[PDB]
Amino acid sequence: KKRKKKSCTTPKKNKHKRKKVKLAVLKYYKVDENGKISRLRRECPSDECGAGVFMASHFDRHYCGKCCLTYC
Amino acid sequence: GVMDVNTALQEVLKTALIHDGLARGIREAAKALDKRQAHLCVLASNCDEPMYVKLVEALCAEHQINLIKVDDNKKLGEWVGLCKIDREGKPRKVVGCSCVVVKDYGKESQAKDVIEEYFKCKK
Ligand SMILES: [Zn+2]
Repeated sequence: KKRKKKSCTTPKKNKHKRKKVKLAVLKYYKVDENGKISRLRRECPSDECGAGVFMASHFDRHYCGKCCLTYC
Repeated sequence: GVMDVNTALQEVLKTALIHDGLARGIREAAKALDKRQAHLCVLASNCDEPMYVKLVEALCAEHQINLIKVDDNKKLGEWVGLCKIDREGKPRKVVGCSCVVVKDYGKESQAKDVIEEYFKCKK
């Protein structure tokens, strides 16, 4: 039995390529004229990411990337 | 203290390299430094981003952290330990670190002499 080649299918299933955000770390904190620090998003109650990591604001939800917590 | 001020960060970051207490990169620096588990922070002066000064100056201001500033990201890149070396010991490759956060210090009479002296005189 000589192995058949037979490569045909839906032409390409592309693998997700990383979205590169340039200096996206800066967007989190808001600095006023005095030098004050204003946090624009919400802190996460979970243990591991506690006080060191913030959440995400999506229109209907709040999402932390470490423990994958979700709120409405 | 027989040491010069500018050359003595080497022992702090070397022992912080050995005890696995260093955090490099702006996010892993800022975040973990805001966790109040980290004592002091080392920064670079020369930068192409104006907000990059605002972030960590405000952070070091409110969170009761001390601020050191170095010349270029390159020399700090030589301190952090990201420098790859040649066959004969030439520091050929340099990956520059503007943000350095110290969590676990080592026990040293030298670098703590110079840093404590510099920060006793700064206060
Ligand atoms: Zn979380």
